[PDB]
Amino acid sequence: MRECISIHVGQAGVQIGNACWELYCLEHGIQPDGQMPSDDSFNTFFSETGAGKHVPRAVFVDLEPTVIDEVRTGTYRQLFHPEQLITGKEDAANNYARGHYTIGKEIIDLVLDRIRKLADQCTGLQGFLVFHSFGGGTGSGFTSLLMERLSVDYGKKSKLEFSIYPAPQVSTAVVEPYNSILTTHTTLEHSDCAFMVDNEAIYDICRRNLDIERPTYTNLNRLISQIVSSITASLRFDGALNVDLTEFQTNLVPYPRIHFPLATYAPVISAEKAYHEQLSVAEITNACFEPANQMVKCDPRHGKYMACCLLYRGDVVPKDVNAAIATIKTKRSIQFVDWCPTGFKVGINYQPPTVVPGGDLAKVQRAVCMLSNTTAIAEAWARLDHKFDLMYAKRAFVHWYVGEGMEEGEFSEAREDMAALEKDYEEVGV
Amino acid sequence: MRECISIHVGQAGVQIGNACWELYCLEHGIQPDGQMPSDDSFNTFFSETGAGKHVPRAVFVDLEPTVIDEVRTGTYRQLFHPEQLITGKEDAANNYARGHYTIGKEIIDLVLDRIRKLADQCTGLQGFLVFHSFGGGTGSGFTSLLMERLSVDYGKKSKLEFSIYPAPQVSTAVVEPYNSILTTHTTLEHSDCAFMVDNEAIYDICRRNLDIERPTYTNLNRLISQIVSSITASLRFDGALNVDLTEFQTNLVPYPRIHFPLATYAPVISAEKAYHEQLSVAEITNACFEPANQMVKCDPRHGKYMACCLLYRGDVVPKDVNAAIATIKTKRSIQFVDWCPTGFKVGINYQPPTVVPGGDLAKVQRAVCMLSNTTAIAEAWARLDHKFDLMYAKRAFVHWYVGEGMEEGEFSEAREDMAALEKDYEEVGV
Amino acid sequence: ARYTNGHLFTTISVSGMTMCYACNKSITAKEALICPTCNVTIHNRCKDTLANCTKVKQKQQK
Amino acid sequence: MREIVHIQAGQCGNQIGAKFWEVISDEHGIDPTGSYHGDSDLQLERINVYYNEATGNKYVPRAILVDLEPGTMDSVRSGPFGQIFRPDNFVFGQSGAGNNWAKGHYTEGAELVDSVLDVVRKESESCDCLQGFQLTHSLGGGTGSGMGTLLISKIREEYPDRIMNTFSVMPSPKVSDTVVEPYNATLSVHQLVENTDETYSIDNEALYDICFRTLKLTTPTYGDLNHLVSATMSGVTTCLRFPGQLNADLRKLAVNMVPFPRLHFFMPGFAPLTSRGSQQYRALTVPELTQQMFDSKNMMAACDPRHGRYLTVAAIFRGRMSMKEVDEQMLNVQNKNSSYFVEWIPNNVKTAVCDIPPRGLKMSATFIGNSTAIQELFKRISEQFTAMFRRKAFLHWYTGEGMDEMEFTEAESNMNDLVSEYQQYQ
Amino acid sequence: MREIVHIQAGQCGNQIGAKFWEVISDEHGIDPTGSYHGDSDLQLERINVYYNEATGNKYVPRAILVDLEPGTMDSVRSGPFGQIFRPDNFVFGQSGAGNNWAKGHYTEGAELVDSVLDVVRKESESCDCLQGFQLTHSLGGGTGSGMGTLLISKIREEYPDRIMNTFSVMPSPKVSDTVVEPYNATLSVHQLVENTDETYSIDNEALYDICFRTLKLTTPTYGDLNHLVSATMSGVTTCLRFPGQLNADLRKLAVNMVPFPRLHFFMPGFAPLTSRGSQQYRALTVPELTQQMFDSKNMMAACDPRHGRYLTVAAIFRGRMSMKEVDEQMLNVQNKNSSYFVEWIPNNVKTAVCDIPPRGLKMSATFIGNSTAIQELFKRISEQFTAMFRRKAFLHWYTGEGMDEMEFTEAESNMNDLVSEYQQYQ
Ligand SMILES: CC(=O)O[C@H]1C(=O)[C@@]2(C)[C@H]([C@H](OC(=O)c3ccccc3)[C@]3(O)C[C@H](OC(=O)[C@H](O)[C@@H](NC(=O)c4ccccc4)c4ccccc4)C(C)=C1C3(C)C)[C@]1(OC(C)=O)CO[C@@H]1C[C@@H]2O
Ligand SMILES: CC(=O)O[C@H]1C(=O)[C@@]2(C)[C@H]([C@H](OC(=O)c3ccccc3)[C@]3(O)C[C@H](OC(=O)[C@H](O)[C@@H](NC(=O)c4ccccc4)c4ccccc4)C(C)=C1C3(C)C)[C@]1(OC(C)=O)CO[C@@H]1C[C@@H]2O
Ligand SMILES: Nc1nc2c(ncn2[C@@H]2O[C@H](COP(=O)(O)OP(=O)(O)OP(=O)(O)O)[C@@H](O)[C@H]2O)c(=O)[nH]1
Ligand SMILES: Nc1nc2c(ncn2[C@@H]2O[C@H](COP(=O)(O)OP(=O)(O)OP(=O)(O)O)[C@@H](O)[C@H]2O)c(=O)[nH]1
Ligand SMILES: Nc1nc2c(ncn2[C@@H]2O[C@H](COP(=O)(O)OP(=O)(O)O)[C@@H](O)[C@H]2O)c(=O)[nH]1
Ligand SMILES: Nc1nc2c(ncn2[C@@H]2O[C@H](COP(=O)(O)OP(=O)(O)O)[C@@H](O)[C@H]2O)c(=O)[nH]1
Ligand SMILES: [Mg+2]
Ligand SMILES: [Mg+2]
Ligand SMILES: [Zn+2]
Ligand SMILES: [Zn+2]
Repeated sequence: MRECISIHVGQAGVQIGNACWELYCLEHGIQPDGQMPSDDSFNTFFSETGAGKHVPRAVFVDLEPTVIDEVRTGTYRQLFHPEQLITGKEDAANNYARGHYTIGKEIIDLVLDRIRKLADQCTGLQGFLVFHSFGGGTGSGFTSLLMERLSVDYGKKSKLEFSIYPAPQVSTAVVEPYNSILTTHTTLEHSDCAFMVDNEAIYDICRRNLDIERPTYTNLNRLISQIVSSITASLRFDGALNVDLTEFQTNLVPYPRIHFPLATYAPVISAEKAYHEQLSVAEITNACFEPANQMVKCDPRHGKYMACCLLYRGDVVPKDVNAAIATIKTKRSIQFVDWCPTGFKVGINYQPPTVVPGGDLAKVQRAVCMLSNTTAIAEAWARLDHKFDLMYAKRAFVHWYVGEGMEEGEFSEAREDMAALEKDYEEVGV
Repeated sequence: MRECISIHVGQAGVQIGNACWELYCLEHGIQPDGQMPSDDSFNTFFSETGAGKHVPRAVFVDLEPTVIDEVRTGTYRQLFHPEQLITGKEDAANNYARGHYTIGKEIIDLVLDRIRKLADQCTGLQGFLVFHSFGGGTGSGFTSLLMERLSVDYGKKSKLEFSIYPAPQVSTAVVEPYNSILTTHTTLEHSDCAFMVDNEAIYDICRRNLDIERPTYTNLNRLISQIVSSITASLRFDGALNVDLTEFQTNLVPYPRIHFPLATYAPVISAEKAYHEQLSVAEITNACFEPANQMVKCDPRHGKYMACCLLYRGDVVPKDVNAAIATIKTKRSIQFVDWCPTGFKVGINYQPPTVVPGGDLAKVQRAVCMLSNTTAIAEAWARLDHKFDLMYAKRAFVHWYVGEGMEEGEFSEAREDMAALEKDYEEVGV
Repeated sequence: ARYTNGHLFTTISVSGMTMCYACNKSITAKEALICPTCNVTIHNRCKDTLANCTKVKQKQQK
Repeated sequence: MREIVHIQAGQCGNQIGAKFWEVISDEHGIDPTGSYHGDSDLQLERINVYYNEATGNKYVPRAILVDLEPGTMDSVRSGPFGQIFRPDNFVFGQSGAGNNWAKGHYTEGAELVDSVLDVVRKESESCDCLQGFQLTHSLGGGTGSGMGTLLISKIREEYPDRIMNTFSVMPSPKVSDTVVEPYNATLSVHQLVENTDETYSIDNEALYDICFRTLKLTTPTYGDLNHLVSATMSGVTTCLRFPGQLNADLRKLAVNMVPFPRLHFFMPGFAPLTSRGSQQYRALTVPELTQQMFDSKNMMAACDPRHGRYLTVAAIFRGRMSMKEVDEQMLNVQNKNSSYFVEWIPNNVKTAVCDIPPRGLKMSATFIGNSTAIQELFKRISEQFTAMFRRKAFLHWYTGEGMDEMEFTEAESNMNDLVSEYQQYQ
Repeated sequence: MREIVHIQAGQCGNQIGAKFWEVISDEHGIDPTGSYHGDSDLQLERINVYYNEATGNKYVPRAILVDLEPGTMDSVRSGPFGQIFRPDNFVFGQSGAGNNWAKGHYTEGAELVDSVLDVVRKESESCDCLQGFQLTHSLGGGTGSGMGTLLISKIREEYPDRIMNTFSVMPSPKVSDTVVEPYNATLSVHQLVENTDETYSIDNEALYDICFRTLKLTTPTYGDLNHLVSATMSGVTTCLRFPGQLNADLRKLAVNMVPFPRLHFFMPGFAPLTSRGSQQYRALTVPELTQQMFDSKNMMAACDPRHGRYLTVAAIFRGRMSMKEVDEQMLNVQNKNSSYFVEWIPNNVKTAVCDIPPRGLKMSATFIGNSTAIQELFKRISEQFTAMFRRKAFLHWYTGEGMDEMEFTEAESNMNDLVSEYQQYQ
């Protein structure tokens, strides 16, 4: 009951899932190899077999074998069902056309078959938790190809996404703008709420708060996993204000196309610093609204907040949430739109945050995860399309795309569509 | 309730704070690591965190890393919050322009954030305890930068400021007059009670009374800490006549700009001397008014007393106090202004003075701190501006200041401004 | 968003030997601003003192 | 799983291929006999990439050795690692090329190409998922410069979709060892621009510069130059043999590095490179590596890149390092040296990171750069050819094999087209 | 943290510096090999100031060695602490300066300067927060007097806001070892006055005087003089390497010592100094060490201060002492000798106190004095210059490298300007 299907695509998505299921196993007390020593709190994410084995409700897909070869050999080899770890033969090579039209074509029918088998075990399925990267070839093409089928086969079910988005200065590929610009049609038409995330923002956060000078990608994954765990905590546990996954979207999304909220978590803090301050509800609530703690490199002060969901977990009393939100409202720095006088959705859950034993993040009796639909993220797109415009003006790298079965006009039709999206976030800002 | 924020700037201020927080921790019985083995007496200076740990309400700032690095390695490493110990990259180099315009401008936005977070904890904040030196580059430029921000952010709150002031003969730097004359704007416009102190007077004190021929700076700091502890004793403890921090100014300050009282303490005495003499209330009350016991090298007989605040602490009774001030009036040496026939503000506190174990100050049942607005301090300014006039006549050292964003004319405007203050201290003397 | 003089300024993690584009001094902190069109870097304390974007970028093309 | 077919042609190609097999068999821990003796499982996890497994737990390299003279085959076969290669894969005639391109392309190699393809087909057929071809030759001389291009044309015809990867040692003026190198170079580049998908131009003068001014070897031999080339050879294919945080297939490299169809001639490099006596003093950390890569001295072509601008750069790091440092250094490099990158591409630097550094190194990194300065290398050869072709010097040896002057004119016309295209975006 | 880049130029500069490293490494507890072996943590707290950390906990001195002859490099490298330095920083040509300033500045050093700045740039880029430069050279001869000033001009151009700190052994009449010393000194100071922020004048005559009439050394070698200079070298930078009661950064010293932009030529000194057979009799108490400080016999330049007055003096004590005693004694010196201090500066004495004395001493102190009497040292050299230049003796050797008499005239004119400025206030 209240199940969720977690599909992981691309190297970024697969590694984020490797961190995320690691977090869940510690949360519900499941061993890494799938057994449970001694409630149905695990029923959302784990299906139970007669042998006492908890198999995750996950599907790992990548068109190259390397990362899923690692997960099939790592400590979590025994956790997953062997045939949901789906591998192709040819790497997508950072090309949307390959992932969508040519090489992702062959593997889609097996992926949807496994998704169907997972769905048939559900009694009360609720939605999808897709993890992918915008820049990646598989992380754009395969997610588009998969979502075009998912939106027609299971159309009513909500679809939640967790996306790593290209940064201002940090970049690991040259055609990231094209790949993202092509993923926009998926995220516009066949989505309901997608969470952007940026590597450089978490890098700066870890530099400033956690006091680590040079983190790896595992550190980023151990915060994105914390955020998604905070989202699903209301679904896996009891609480004062349990937030349903459709209630969640009904609060977050004002217009059919305006569904790209920011996400952030607090208190992001090291173990040494935590001993010298109190981390009251008011302090952590104020922490979420600083630009210092956003996970996308954009200033919230340059836009207007439209809708904020505060998911508190741990020893949080609703008195404190009320007093904190009033304090937030009296500030003239945090500006909301005129036509949403309500503003804040609040959920409170009684489960504290779990610390990964090898992790850096400290143990805290409270945590608050803040998700904000706001106009400032439009400036994050006004960046990236300007990166596209310089290249397509020269038809820079187009021959690789058109050579693999892609239509040329799809580029322009893509660039038009974001010009409509970036307009809308400004249009509602008046 | 009844809190105070203690900001320490410059090497002199930081070391005075190192003495002060050593004096407070023993006075309230707090261990150097912040714990309290076994009444909200400590609430004014310490914030109490749920682990049973007391963190001082202070902000340590120095633009060179050396002194605070000593503080971060000494015995009080565990006392302070690690993030409120702020350090820059480059030394101010004894230059007002470097502290104010060039280097401190980078760290001002951090120190103000620290002060803001400290204030948000405080429920009944009253004012500020700023410790700095006039001679120093940081102790002049950074205090000027910070006081201007505090006077607009927290304009209503009091601002008490503690100072080491250049002496007649003893001096460690060449451009001390420049830094002092530049700091005079800060003291005049954005301060309410600045307490002058100089090294030479306390040296002579240690020579005569404490019978130490050649003390270090620690001996001077262990007296400045005693003075400030005596001032706050009415705030941290019960008493017969508790003097509020604003009542204190209301009795000290007759005019908006005449706010520079001398400070002195009694009975300053060695452990060997005290056995041979009684130290009753009358004798310690007399001990405040001789020229020998002033902490600024000036003769009080040369200027008329304007207002006196006698803060007695320990085994003192109001009868003896009234008897002693009757004689102090009876004198023809303790002169006063014709227009203030009250003169003496009296505060009485039941807590005796605390002796630091390694100190060279004796144990005594009674102590009195006399803080006196008097015209004689004008002579001290008549000294230092004459040191300025000789150097500024030649433009002796100016090119360093102008090289770092400082307008040349600001020198004259400073010399002009002091010419108004020394006039005022004389104008009220008729 | 922000056009104090006429261009974007976004945070950048600064290292090694550097200079302000206006002060012509060295930046001590680990923070800095950067216009992707003008290709400059400043103290965070001289943002209003610069010229407009057109001036700086037409200057940069010497 | 992403197999690569390796081909040697010419003396230089055979020697560098022999040293390449040296280096990568050392990496995978394979004995001279062909028996596995390595330490870790990651060595054997992707051993199918460069080797075919055969009974007795032996591994035969998927290498094809072609030369029109038996001398080089006798040299490699009797070498330290000669015994590994399949004797069926040794295809050779008797009479040498005589540093003639036409002999290699039309008369002598045209007879042996039918045998060469019939072997290459077998190795392609034994493969599970062939990704591309990895050819070694030299544009000087006659065997490599002509025959390798003939074989390139045939393989491109038979496998139109696979990646084609070539590493070329090419002629420089001051270190010239043969009179007719300009002719062979201009005839070979005319094919390489059209068929090959990437081409890594290697210059002897620059590797000697590395040996003298960076390594401080007193008497560098050809073996050391082959070692240097084999280092980058092993570097580029590292991402499809070991795990990593950012895996970059050769096609992944091709998509990011090749903007337009014909601007695919790359300039490689390696780091760290220090003298034996000075390695004790250096800190190998990522900033020092990144400084060492973009230094104009470190690169393996005579082109000083400051006379042009980079279209794209690729840094393939190996070892254990944080991604934050790598991306920060790559950002600082392109923003501090913004004048030397084309500003119509917003981001010029591709980064890949693998978790297995070379044996003996805690970390290493291979540099690839597509720069307009390569035009200078492609200019000078054209300037040499014009000196000779104007007076038709030594065209008798080439026209005796059935070749024509119109072919030479068309080859130089294509040369000028390519150098003009590289100049256009600078 | 306030990192200092050190450079050596010429034979004398290289020697006194090779000594500096032996003495400052004595205060750091660094082995000859470069491995840490000290007693206290305070030695290692600020090791970064004068060294770079490298793997194996090996500390390499941030030092650049420059000379136009390999002989000095051979001696230093084969010297006691020769192996500590980085081999790459040994930048040197082949043909010597031939005690000619023009060869150093224009012909021979102009070629090598492109190499030396690139290594200096590497050291500056590896640094966390550079403060200034610490150059050792001699104003005599051709290597130091020319190349040190050329390098100072270049570095001042590239790093305008960083401190430039030079220590100069400069000629004297009775202890001259070269015939063309006045020309080199006049051409070098003409540069130093414009570019440098703090130049410490040292003279061999005064060093011999201290060796003979204070230390009572019978046969003082050049090593003893280098020891004496290196004492003050280590002394001045004490405050930014150890904790202290009054911390005085070199910028703090400069802001306090230099009234007007060009009057920065200082006179160093050291205390205590006693013969080995008479140290059992002295009491090292503050007044006693300060009694020797202001004695005219103890400073390192032939200028007896009694013919002039002090603009400013800086006393940097090291050890455990009381502040009141220090303040009393500096008040007494400038009050009882009030005729020897300029009255238009009300207070002339800067005092700094470090808590850590030199190894083997209970107390120590370094003296800096900006005195008008230094004009006599800049006067006499000019008086030598006017002796030769009026008949153009030895000028052909300088004009052979492209120099002109007009440059000599302006060098002498600037010298007269400097001596006039120093005299105007006395
Ligand atoms: C203690 C130490 O540092 O030893 C090093 C070494 O001293 C240096 C100088 C090595 C050394 O290389 C050379 O001397 C050399 C000479 C001419 C041409 C090329 C190299 C070394 O020989 C090279 C050798 O490199 C390897 O083992 C790599 O795995 C390399 N493989 C081989 O060199 C190899 C040798 C024989 C047989 C098979 C392989 C490799 C390079 C790229 C890709 C895969 C593998 C190493 C560790 C060293 C020595 C031994 C001194 C250097 O080589 C490499 C590639 O790292 C040259 O500059 C680097 C930096 C190193 O510090
Ligand atoms: C028992 C005793 O008194 O021993 C002393 C000593 O006898 C005297 C004479 C020493 C001694 O110095 C000399 O003999 C000397 C000779 C020529 C030139 C310079 C010095 C001593 O050698 C010098 C040595 O000094 C040091 O160790 C300082 O740390 C010094 N470092 C070095 O001299 C040194 C030597 C070799 C290798 C590395 C460093 C230093 C000075 C300034 C700044 C930093 C460090 C000391 C304590 C002594 C002896 C050993 C006899 C004196 O030196 C100093 C700087 O203390 C010379 O006059 C002083 C006063 C001392 O009393
Ligand atoms: N936070 C985080 N980001 C990752 C990770 N791995 C990859 N990425 C990001 O993903 C982006 C690049 O996308 P890709 O790695 O190419 O994803 P892909 O689907 O495998 O693309 P193809 O290999 O072409 O199929 C970059 O912005 C990377 O930073 C990770 O482990 N953690
Ligand atoms: N009583 C006492 N006075 C001190 C102490 N330290 C410094 N001073 C006095 O402070 C004056 C000099 O001020 P500075 O020490 O330069 O203050 P600063 O802000 O650190 O100077 P900068 O480093 O240039 O920023 C002198 O009159 C010293 O006597 C101390 O520990 N105790
Ligand atoms: N680095 C390296 N260069 C070589 C080697 N052998 C030859 N060369 C160089 O590369 C060029 C190749 O010419 P070559 O192969 O002999 O002519 P071909 O047999 O007709 O192809 C020569 O001119 C040499 O300059 C080698 O073993 N290593
Ligand atoms: N203190 C000291 N002085 C030296 C030393 N060697 C030479 N001198 C003196 O300093 C001067 C430097 O001249 P020199 O270095 O030979 O000329 P250059 O090599 O062209 O710079 C000599 O004339 C000597 O008087 C030394 O080792 N220590
Ligand atoms: Mg991938
Ligand atoms: Mg200071
Ligand atoms: Zn600036
Ligand atoms: Zn701009």
